[PDB]
Amino acid sequence: GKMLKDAIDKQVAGALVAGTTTSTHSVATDSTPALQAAETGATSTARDESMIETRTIVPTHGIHETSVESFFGRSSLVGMPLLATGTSITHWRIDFREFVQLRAKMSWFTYMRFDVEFTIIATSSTGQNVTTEQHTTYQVMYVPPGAPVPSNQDSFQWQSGCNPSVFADTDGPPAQFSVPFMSSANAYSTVYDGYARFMDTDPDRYGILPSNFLGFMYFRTLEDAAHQVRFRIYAKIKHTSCWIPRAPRQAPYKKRYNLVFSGDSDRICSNRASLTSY
Amino acid sequence: GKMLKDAIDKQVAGALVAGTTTSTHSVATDSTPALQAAETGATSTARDESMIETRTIVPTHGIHETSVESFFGRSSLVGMPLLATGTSITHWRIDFREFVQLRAKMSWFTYMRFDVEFTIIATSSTGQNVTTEQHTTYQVMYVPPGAPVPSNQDSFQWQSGCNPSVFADTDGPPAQFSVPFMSSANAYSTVYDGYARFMDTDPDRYGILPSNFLGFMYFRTLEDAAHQVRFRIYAKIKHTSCWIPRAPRQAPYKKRYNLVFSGDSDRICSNRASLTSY
Amino acid sequence: YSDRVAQLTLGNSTITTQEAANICVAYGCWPAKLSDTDATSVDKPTEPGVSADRFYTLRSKPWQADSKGWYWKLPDALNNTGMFGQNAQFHYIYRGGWAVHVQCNATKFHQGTLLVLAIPEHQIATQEQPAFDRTMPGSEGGTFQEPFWLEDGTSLGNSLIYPHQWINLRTNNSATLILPYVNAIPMDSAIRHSNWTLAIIPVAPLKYAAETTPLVPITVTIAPMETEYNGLRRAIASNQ
Amino acid sequence: YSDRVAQLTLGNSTITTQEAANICVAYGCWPAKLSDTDATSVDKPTEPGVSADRFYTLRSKPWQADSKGWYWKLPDALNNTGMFGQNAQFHYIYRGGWAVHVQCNATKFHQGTLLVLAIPEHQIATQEQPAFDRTMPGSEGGTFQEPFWLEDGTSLGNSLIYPHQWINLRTNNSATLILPYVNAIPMDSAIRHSNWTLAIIPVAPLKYAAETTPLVPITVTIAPMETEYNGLRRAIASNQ
Amino acid sequence: YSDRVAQLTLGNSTITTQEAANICVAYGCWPAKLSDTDATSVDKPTEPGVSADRFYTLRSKPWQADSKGWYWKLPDALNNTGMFGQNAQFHYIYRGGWAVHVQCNATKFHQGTLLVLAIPEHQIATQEQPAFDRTMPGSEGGTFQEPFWLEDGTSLGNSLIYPHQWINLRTNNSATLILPYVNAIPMDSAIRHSNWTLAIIPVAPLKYAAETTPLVPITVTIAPMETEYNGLRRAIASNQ
Amino acid sequence: GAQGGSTINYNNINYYSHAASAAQNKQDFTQDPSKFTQPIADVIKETAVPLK
Amino acid sequence: GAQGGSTINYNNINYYSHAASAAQNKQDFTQDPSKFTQPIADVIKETAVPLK
Amino acid sequence: GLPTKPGPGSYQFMTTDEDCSPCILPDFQPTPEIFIPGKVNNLLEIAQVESILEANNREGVEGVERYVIPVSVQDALDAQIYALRLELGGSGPLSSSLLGTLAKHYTQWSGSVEITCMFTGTFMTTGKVLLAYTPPGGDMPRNREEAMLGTHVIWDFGLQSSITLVIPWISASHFRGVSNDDVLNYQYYAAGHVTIWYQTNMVIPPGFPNTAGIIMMIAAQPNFSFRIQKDREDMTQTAILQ
Amino acid sequence: ESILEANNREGVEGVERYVIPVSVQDALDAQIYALRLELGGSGPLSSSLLGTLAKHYTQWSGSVEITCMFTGTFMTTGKVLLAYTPPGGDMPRNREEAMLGTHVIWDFGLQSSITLVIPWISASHFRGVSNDDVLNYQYYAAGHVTIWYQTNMVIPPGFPNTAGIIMMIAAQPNFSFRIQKDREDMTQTAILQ
Ligand SMILES: CCCCCCCCCCCCCC(=O)O
Ligand SMILES: CCCCCCCCCCCCCC(=O)O
Ligand SMILES: CCCCCCCCCCCCCC(=O)O
Ligand SMILES: CCCCCCCCCCCCCC(=O)O
Repeated sequence: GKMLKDAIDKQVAGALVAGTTTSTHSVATDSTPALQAAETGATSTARDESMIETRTIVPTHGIHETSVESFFGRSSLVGMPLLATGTSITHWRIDFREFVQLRAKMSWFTYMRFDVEFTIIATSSTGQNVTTEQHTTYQVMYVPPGAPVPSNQDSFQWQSGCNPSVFADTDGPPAQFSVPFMSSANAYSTVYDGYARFMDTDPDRYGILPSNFLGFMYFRTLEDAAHQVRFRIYAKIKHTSCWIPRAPRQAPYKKRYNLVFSGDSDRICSNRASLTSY
Repeated sequence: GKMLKDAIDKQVAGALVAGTTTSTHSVATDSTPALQAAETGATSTARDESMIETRTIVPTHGIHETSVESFFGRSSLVGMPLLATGTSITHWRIDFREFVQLRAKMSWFTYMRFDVEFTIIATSSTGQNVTTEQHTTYQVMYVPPGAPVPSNQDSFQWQSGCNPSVFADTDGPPAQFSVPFMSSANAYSTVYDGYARFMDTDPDRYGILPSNFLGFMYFRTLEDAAHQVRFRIYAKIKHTSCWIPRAPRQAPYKKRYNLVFSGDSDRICSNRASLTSY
Repeated sequence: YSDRVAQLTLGNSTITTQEAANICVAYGCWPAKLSDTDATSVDKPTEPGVSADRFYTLRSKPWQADSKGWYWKLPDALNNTGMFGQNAQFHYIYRGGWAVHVQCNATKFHQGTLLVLAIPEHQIATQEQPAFDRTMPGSEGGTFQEPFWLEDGTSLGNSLIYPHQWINLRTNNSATLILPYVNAIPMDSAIRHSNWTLAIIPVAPLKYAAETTPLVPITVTIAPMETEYNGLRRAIASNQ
Repeated sequence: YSDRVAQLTLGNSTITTQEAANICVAYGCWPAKLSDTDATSVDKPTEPGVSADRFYTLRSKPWQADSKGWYWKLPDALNNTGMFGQNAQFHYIYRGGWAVHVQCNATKFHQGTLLVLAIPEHQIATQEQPAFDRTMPGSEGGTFQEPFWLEDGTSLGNSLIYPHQWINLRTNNSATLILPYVNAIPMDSAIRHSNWTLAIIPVAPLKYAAETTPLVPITVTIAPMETEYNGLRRAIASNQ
Repeated sequence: YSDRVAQLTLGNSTITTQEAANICVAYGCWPAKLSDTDATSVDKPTEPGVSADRFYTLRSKPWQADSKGWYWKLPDALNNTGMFGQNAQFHYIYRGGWAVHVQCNATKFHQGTLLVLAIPEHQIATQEQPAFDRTMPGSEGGTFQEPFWLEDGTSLGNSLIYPHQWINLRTNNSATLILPYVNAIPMDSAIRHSNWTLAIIPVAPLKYAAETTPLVPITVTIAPMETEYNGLRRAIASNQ
Repeated sequence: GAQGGSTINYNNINYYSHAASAAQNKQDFTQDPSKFTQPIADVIKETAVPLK
Repeated sequence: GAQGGSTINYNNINYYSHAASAAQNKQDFTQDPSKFTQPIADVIKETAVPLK
Repeated sequence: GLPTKPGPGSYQFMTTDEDCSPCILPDFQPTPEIFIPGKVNNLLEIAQVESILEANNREGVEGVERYVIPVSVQDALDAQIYALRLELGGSGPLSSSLLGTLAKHYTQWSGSVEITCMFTGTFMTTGKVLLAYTPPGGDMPRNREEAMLGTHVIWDFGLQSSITLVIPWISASHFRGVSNDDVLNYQYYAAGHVTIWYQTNMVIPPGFPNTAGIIMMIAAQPNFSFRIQKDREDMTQTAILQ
Repeated sequence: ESILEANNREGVEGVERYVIPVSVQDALDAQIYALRLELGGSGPLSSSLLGTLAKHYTQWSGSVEITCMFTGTFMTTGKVLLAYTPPGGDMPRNREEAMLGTHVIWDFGLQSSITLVIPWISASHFRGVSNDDVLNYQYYAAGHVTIWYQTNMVIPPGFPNTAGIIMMIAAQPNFSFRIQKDREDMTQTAILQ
């Protein structure tokens, strides 16, 4: 049926890399492809065929593993809240900045528009952190800014009449759910050269764009936990638009909410004793 | 729909064995099918019908169980890493050379192009190796050459932002996944008459083709293991192209990364006391 | 026929250079006004025209032997200047592009190379989160302290991904960049957010054919382009 | 009409034999040049033509009563010989086929049989991993120590799967094999990898109609065929 | 539009110059292969292609105050270099043209003029018949002792009849000459006969705007062109 | 796609209502490298001299 | 195939995007035994004498 | 959700499953397939290639010599040269050949087999040989008179060095068992006997070698097939390879 | 194009690591620079845009180009030889050996910059990015880039006798990457707070 045709999108990865045309020797004063001028800011236009004698090469290699979708389109850890047994409650602030691998991958772009698939793995363990048996339901509640936060395991906030929740078992399959692009802005921002507030220039609000922050995930067990639970929160970025590539992060990350780095030794690649030998 | 027709391939195993035509007696000097010359390197051309008087036989037997696909197209053990409780981490180097049955089956060919279905069975046991109960998630991370290896159970490498991982339960169904033909070469090589490196002829790099080596699988439990875990790694070879058949391995295998054999008693079949009796 | 000679006329103002390289147009995107499909603010914008879309010259900088570099936030650097500055002060939100012209002449007896970066959303840090005098330095601009790290934990070497030109003294005395508006929203406040940073970083140091080092200034000239303003209220000068 | 008489003309060189069996063409594949669809290296290959595509004769070997066999790696055996050798030394990568001709005459008063194997990717081992003097023995070739196991833990009996002929002294005095290029990649280094091994193994020992055993040499003659070379640099002779 | 900027691409090698004069093509004759009507040798030639038809750079020479000049025989100078050298060693006879590029840069603060002669059949003498170290000096080349007489009892002034360019330091830093094969026979031996001599003779001496004389090298770069070789045998390096 | 070479051909079938539920997009989209490599007002053809 | 004799007839249905995900191929492919059994320049018909 | 009923066999792993499974690298684009000579689509292309029988399996013969059956000048008439039980399984001489090693991977076989023999004596050495195939039911034929009653070829040594005895598929059933499994009485599948006899004698000129050789070779005919993969008996290991 | 951290000599810090020294020579045919062609490891190519992308991938194919910009005074002249040597041996020892490879010859002048195109010259369709020792990924050795004085750097009296080359690198349109992998040098010992 055509109605089911609406739920199917045929999508194709068949873009190839550029090929090579055979070329011959050139002795002239007409064509000088090797002479360049980096001052313009343009990258060199010279190609293989104009610099040496080439054979013909039919293109066969795809480019799809470096499409922005493929590069971001896998799951990565973004949150690891620990539910202790004293209160049986925990939360994770929602952003991709606690764990460095996804953050550094995002640092190649300025603005990014995407959806998210979240995946939550819960693991129970003892005080000495050895795996242990515990079968219990847990509740993950999305708490958006301005909604009252639960303060206990039995708080009546966990009613969840308006906050969306997911209920799953600690020893069941992983909870998984998708999320549309939720920013009030038309993209997310990986970096922000401004202040979070008018009438304020506190350093702690520099580089803080609050339209990236959609709130909190809160976690309880539905009864009081017998053992601590660790939730691992994975995000896969999908349906991805990217704008304005950047110099990628090179210094290690130090803080969650700013770009501070050490910068004690100004170098990235390793040293050698002489430029004319390895 | 035609779009779903793209995801279906009708494929048929109906090739038959050769039949037999009836023949009669031949008394001539014209046709001598039994006279051969093995010196040319050609196999004998003489057939049944030209050597004896045959009846007619309609072909009925298939050949599909000896198609290269069917011969390789089943799962075999290729790796058995043991996760101890001291570090809760282990790894398996990815190649089909630890276990002899698959390796000997591959030794019939020189070059082989295939995909792989991997299947992982995890089993928990005590120190005395008796089966025991342990419910825990584990993580298998593909670590390709040049990616930093995890050194502990809690290493931040297990973030897995760019390495693909599979998470499954020790007492759940077996993890299973497919893999395309990944060699930088246009086929894999079962045997290599060369050196792994320029400017080096060390015996330990003879017969080593590093384009067969796609890296490592690393294994942790998501908490610290209470009992040791044994992962059994099965590979099924599929979508298989094979070139250049070989004399198959006859001496037992001795080492993982070379063809060394004992060769103390030069024979394969068993002996008898006389060639004219059994 | 000659991309070494250029003339830039905006408003009542005209720049010339006899040693340009070319003109960099960032992301191949000439500045353009906001379309009705992307716009959200319902009030009718003020478009000041030539009163603001004109070249403004900042104070010059001496290129010294030890210079690490200089930077300016936009619109920050022009927020107190002319009718651009006044339109930016009197409106809540602003949008527009830039025409940037960096001047530095020296002799055929000099050597040295400047890198001229226009960096969008150039959030900066060092070993510490920066204060307001560095995030929004005004018309006088700021100076780099970690030019190798591009003040942001990235690397100067990879900043050629950003729109740029060089001033290599053997070749040219000026760099020109045309910048489109870049943001994740249609308009944004001029006092709270800097959409672009103009960064001028010495890569090859300045050397003279004698040991006596005369004064070689760097001079920045910036024209706003295709500007709109919405949200008229009293004039507010800074985010403090 | 007669596949016992052959003539092979390559370059300035011509072989004849009045007792051939036939000609073995391995896998029914005549050597052929690399097509644009399978090629990866972008530089234009050098094709030396007749300067290299010609028969080269190696030094002869005596067939002794105790002989276990002989072997040569290709291109290894010809890497220091003629313009083939020079083109292989001066390029990073090489591709091509072979025309192999093994000569051994004896009398109608002799008996004995040689097996003549062309073995692709013939990686060798014994009770130990072999040294360079055995993996790449050069023009003089190596000798078998485990002829029953084909130096590789397989069996000589099953090596008829490889392209082969016999020299059975009652029948023929020569074997001819045409070998296509075989590899898992389009081109490969001549000094680092041997695509084929020519193996000559006595199966029926050499017997004479007297007890006085005159000298019966074996002689190998090899012509490269349809050669290409890419990656021109200085000449490099061996992988050591 | 500009005969001051040139690029020469042969094989895997490319030369550029931003101060050329033009390109001299000797006798208006681009190098060309030997036609069946003029050829005598019946064997099929080897044509090595890009393996030999490429630029080779000789060692540089210092231009000193007293320099009388330098010279190289061709093919002599390249007979031990690369795959050209190997093809010339392994064949009895050879034919081909040349692409010659002489480099010498100095300053706008220098003066001096080089004459760059390609002299066909340049047989040399002085008060004595010359020895082998002067008739065939190899890659290092020889030096003039009678530059006024062009080493041959003629005159330097009249050698403009030969194909030539100047390097006048106020004008250009490089000379390019394309040379056809010249001989009285179709092919000839590379080790016994030199068809061309590249001669670089200072006419106006080298003067600097100070008395301190920095190093000003001359550098020769030569590409064989349209080469053929016949008469394949062992490699023979020199006529000694 | 039961295989052309480097052509992955996929029918993304979303079972849920919201487009955000769909799996990741496998299309190759247009590449305009020249907005980053040739970001200049006057085109400079490869065979020309860049300056002047 | 609800059965012809020795004809297995299969509709391989791949549910995933990558062709590598598909199950194993059940086609019988062409057999050219003679590239290995008759690898000789001159064909020798069965009824002829091989040598000469 | 669609109502379902998972049944028996849920979550099992069968090694011969034919199921699609998620790809861990769904965006990967492999290197093209290039032309390589000698592509094999079916292992019966290998089984039709002749290989040498390890035929001289007498106790004490080692190495290459196990491949040459002795043939001598006889001093008595109608003598026996060779005897061989026709078996693709077990451990006798056929078991180590190309066909025999493939049969090690399979449980059942059908079709005709051919044996090609090459004489290696001097040019001047003459002889005639009887090659016999005896269908099953009894023992190995005891004399040439009994062996000749079966399928047989008679070989004249000459310019054409080699002969073929085609062992035709003669069988009560469409298939036989490869193995000779005793507990299962797979001797039920006994496939007969191959014997070689002097038809006249080997004759030599004075002072020539009085002993020469036959190199036996075996291969499958085009009517041959195998069923039921099974593990190879003699490809074992006591430890993981390191 | 991005700038190579090419002047990686021990003791050079900061922006100066981006300028290779070029001087007036007192001897002929001297070497300016040497560089092992490698997208992996930790040498100068590893910190560039192409090198940092290669940190996320396991395999690479295609041609690479290196653009060099001279920074001496207008009056400073020179000619330079830029060589690419395919693998099999060591780094070329002298300009005579290096010239036997792919090479361009650069004349300092009005057009400030030159391109040496390093063409994809390779036995296989793809190479390994990394130099993983246990796995012998040195199998994928991709050759050498060296820079030589073709004539000399020449200056008027009393000018700076030292100038610089800024090396720049980028991929050609025939280039690609396979197999995502984790970046080696982007680590953390703790969750960020
Ligand atoms: C739990 C359902 C609603 C949660 C919304 C999650 C959306 C996350 C998008 C994060 C984008 C900004 C990333 C960052 O600031 O580093
Ligand atoms: C875990 C996902 C990526 C792993 C890639 C596995 C591919 C294995 C192919 C092995 C082919 C070579 C076999 C061998 O060397 O013996
Ligand atoms: C429950 C309804 C069944 C519909 C699913 C049919 C299979 C999914 C289509 C996959 C399309 C791409 C597969 C491929 O050709 O690689
Ligand atoms: C969920 C969509 C259902 C489609 C599956 C229909 C059954 C699979 C087809 C099997 C085709 C070969 C079976 C046979 O005839 O032997």
